[PDB]
Amino acid sequence: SAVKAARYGKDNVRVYKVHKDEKTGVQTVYEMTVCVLLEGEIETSYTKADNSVIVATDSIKNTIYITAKQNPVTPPELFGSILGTHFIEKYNHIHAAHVNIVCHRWTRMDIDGKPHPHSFIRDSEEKRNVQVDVVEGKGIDIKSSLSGLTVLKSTNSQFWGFLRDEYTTLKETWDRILSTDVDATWQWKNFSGLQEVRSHVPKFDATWATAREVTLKTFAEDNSASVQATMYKMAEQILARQQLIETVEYSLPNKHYFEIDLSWHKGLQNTGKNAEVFAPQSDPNGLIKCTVGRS
Amino acid sequence: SAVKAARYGKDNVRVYKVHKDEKTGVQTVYEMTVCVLLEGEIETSYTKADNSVIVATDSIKNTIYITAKQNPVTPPELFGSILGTHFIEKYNHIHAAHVNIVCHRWTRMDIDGKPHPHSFIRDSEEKRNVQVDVVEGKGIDIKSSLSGLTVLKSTNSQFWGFLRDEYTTLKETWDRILSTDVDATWQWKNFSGLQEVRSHVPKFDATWATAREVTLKTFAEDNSASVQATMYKMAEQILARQQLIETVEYSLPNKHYFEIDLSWHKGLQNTGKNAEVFAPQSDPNGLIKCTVGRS
Amino acid sequence: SAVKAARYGKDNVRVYKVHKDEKTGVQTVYEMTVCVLLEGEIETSYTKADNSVIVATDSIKNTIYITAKQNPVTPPELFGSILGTHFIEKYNHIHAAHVNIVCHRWTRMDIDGKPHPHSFIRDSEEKRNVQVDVVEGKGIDIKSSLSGLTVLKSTNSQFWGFLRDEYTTLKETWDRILSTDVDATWQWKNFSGLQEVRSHVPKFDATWATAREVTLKTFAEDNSASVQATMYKMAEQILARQQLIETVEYSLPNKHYFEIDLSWHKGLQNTGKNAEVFAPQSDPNGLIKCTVGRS
Amino acid sequence: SAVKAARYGKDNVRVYKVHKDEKTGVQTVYEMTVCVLLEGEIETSYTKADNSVIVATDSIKNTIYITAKQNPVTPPELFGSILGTHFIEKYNHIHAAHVNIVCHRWTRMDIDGKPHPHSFIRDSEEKRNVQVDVVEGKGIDIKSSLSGLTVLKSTNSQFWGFLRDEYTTLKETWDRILSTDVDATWQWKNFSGLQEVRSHVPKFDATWATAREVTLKTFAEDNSASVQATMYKMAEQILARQQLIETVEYSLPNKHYFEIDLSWHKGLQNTGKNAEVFAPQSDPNGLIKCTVGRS
Ligand SMILES: O=C1NC(=O)NC(C(=O)O)N1
Ligand SMILES: O=C1NC(=O)NC(C(=O)O)N1
Ligand SMILES: O=C1NC(=O)NC(C(=O)O)N1
Ligand SMILES: O=C1NC(=O)NC(C(=O)O)N1
Repeated sequence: SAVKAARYGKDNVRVYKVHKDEKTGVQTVYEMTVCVLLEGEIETSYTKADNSVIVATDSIKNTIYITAKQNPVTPPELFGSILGTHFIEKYNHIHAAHVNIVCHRWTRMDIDGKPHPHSFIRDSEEKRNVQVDVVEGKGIDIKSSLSGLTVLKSTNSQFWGFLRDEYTTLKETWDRILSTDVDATWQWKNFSGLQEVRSHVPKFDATWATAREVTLKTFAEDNSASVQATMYKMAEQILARQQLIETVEYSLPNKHYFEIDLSWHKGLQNTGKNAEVFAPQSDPNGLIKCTVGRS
Repeated sequence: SAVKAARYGKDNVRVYKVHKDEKTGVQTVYEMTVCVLLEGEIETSYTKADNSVIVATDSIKNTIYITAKQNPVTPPELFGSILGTHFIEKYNHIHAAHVNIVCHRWTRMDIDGKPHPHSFIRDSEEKRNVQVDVVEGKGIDIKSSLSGLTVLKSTNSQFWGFLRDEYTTLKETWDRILSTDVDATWQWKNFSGLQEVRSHVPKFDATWATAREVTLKTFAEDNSASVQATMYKMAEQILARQQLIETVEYSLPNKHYFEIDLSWHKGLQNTGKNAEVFAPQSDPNGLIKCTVGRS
Repeated sequence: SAVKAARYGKDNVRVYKVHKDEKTGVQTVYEMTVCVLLEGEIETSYTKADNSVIVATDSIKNTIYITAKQNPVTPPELFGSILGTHFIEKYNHIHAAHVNIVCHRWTRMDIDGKPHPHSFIRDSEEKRNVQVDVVEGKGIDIKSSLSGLTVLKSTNSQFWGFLRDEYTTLKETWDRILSTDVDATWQWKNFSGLQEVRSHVPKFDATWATAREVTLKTFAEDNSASVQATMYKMAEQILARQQLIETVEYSLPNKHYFEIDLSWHKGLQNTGKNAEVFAPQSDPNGLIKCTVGRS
Repeated sequence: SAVKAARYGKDNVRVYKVHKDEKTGVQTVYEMTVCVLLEGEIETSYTKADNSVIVATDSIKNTIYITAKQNPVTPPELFGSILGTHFIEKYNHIHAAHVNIVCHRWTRMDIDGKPHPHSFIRDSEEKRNVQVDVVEGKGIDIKSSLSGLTVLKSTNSQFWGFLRDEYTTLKETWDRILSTDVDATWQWKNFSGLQEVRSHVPKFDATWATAREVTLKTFAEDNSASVQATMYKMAEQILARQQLIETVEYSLPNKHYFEIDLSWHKGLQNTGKNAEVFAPQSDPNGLIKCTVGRS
């Protein structure tokens, strides 16, 4: 037997950083959860009990805090690239670092119509994430994403004209509720190294904002023919707006809300045009994915 | 042996209702999770296998959907009072109904700076709840609450002057991070029945809004001496603003964010006035409660 | 406004303790999650910012670890009584301590048909809990429980003869699946103090074992007429077997498994006597409770 | 823009099946959660709103129940292969089916030392899973796994001799607690089709049992030099025992239990050889992976 692949590191490292503007007294907080996994010439730690090649996972944890102390933690694409580059430069035998960062929302509170200098609210569980793979001699590959964005539209979703055979009971519809949790990922062109990532810093937050805006507007305005059709429209637009993105991937559940026939009770009408009360279904759910790239 | 107490019913009943304004085309959605438990002359179902006295839990589920079809579901205090009153009036042997409702946020989306007519976003996991106990001959007792409101302030929290003895290691501080998930409950004066609850309908949403506003403003502006002191200030204010509330209860965790001493590494300064990077602690957490009433 | 009630302390304190038999080399581990909340003459910490009366929650955390180091942590009823008594004896102004302990399973592994001396497995998420309220001048009240015991029987559950009216659609049945998560609590006679709790030490583990055994056997062997009827039989038996218990409370969900009519597809028969494939329902669920005491 | 990849289907489909032996009266239950995603010539559903090529996700849900009614659901490797093969044979334009099955434990109860004919207990949250990819013209690739197996050993784990540099604070140790949740996956040789999968049916349950047994025994008996070294020993053994497995992958967290220095309190000794009480850490955690194949 032989080691075909191996990676190891520290997961679930929670990190908070505050920035204090001495001029204005305004404070800004950042909170993330980080995972770093390393690869390299470490097979002997598995096969021969040779710990000499192992940077202890505790040390990886320390390195993340030290790196956050000495560098900006935003945009996360930059922080992740700095953190991953550190390992491959510092340790001769480590050849790849895989950094995953989940950014948690701490949105400044507005009190009396004015932004508060040091108070924040967690407005939803939506995350902004990055995955950064730093591989010696192969540059830096960054996948940015938003996830946990839960939306619902109560009309302007249709689903008819699908294949009907002996396994089909679903009735065609011209008006249904559509609700989903959006997971959208945009993969950047490969970067040659940290200098190149730094040169594009401003594009990261701007592209995240565009991705979010396009997702929301398209969902709200599309008279959806299917989840498939609506998600493709979102992906098309993001690619058109940022040339440095190579592909856009969406993964969307179709969280069903079923009509409830109440006609058995005093002829109450609650279906079709008269539907008012519905039963949200926790499971099962449709799951629709697609990856869109350039012609 | 004897039955000392018994209640039974249906939990986790998810309900969605849409309201469609034919004039404007604007749609508004409501989504809740409801639990109804009944009490009454039902002991024989437990002791003698006498199902004749049991309204099946499946029937309770049906009743919730039928009630939501025929009545307004907002404010939840009213819907809960209607639903609980139904059981005690309909069934001679049922003498109390306990209704708990959790309201989920579906906030209208703004697209291009304008409110969309039928698209919504789940902005955070904060809930608005009610507990309504309808007891034959004893009126309607309603406890309203908000929960899952997660906030953080990065300065203007202190904690010094506490008791120090041989179990104490905590250092006094004049500047710490304070973060908590707010659970606040306001208990209304007992109502004589549905007519009285209807007469106060407008106060329910208004009191929820006030409770939320006071909580946020007080948290943001108080130079907190302890969690105890800050929560009492919130409760005082809510009682002063709504005479029909008898008591206000707060339950607040103190979610710790620890300094990280990095001085072992090249003398890096990250404590006290130089603290920038902190380690959020998932557990343990302080838990502070209080119930405030009128003198 | 005035403080009507107040309690505060530390929650989610995870504690592990190992016992090492030097003779045999056998090691035994215990892992729990503890919460301690105190009450007493502490109102001024809320109303006047007087921290002098506050034992910091950090100190409560320290006390739990110190107490576990100096005393046995099993049975949890004893540990909880020792921990709660400590606070009311140590601090003159603290008059009640409320201790909740959740015990996690670490079951010794059997390797090659022999018990291993120091290796353990978490066999299910079932917990053994205690709630201990130590109140100055009023002794020690202990509620012991098991929770998270999930079972299913595939036949020998019936439900017919219930009330039928215009809200009823449920068909009577003489053969259904019954599945539930058992939460069972037995409340002990009030104890005068620690000496009395110590005198009954052996009864705690034995009563937990009996409660579990009776629950499982009754569930398995009863040709259930309803969840109500089956749970009463369990409670009756536990009360008959331990005179020092005053009441037994059960809270049971009825987790539904629905038949699936497949007759639309090539006349497939999957209902009634031919039912083989069912759809487990995540929600809603029945919730049935009862508290049984002595005549 | 173009569609680079696309797959869609139904997730979280809960399925229960009971087998009733008419001879013995013994009943056996199976409960799983299934996900099926399809790929094929479906791009136009995304790009042109052409639903004619879409088998609705609701129909996929129906197909799973119909398939479970007509075929054995165990071993899951067989059921998954049958289910995936159905889609590629039935629909000319569907060229790959991806089936993921999570099997939930329902272990027969022993009542009075005898196995009960129709009562079951969920003994832990450990799962047995399969991932089956059926691709037209490329056979059937099956990855089998166990996950959620949580274990702890209180001694006989060491960690010393690792790399020490300016980022290192971890002290070397010759005696620490090791606790992890085991995720182990064995990938079978590619099968040419359903006939070949059927020919190896008996090997599936046997290989799962061996994988579990080897994992537990190795964890219990290895005087572990690191998580890396111990996991490699497990993987080596599984490969040696089943020739039809090509690779074995393990992913193990290192869930830390920290010593608590109590010497500040009356010189209490709770570290090193005197450590009895430890603080389990919820996060961060080490995460160690490896994939082992044949020389
Ligand atoms: O493939 C599908 N796409 C959708 O938008 N809806 C469904 C459905 O099953 O309802 N299925
Ligand atoms: O009782 C307490 N109140 C607080 O506000 N903080 C603490 C603490 O332990 O930090 N304890
Ligand atoms: O009260 C009830 N008891 C039961 O055992 N079953 C039901 C039911 O609704 O199925 N309801
Ligand atoms: O790589 C590592 N392997 C281990 O077994 N332990 C550690 C550790 O950080 O404790 N790190």
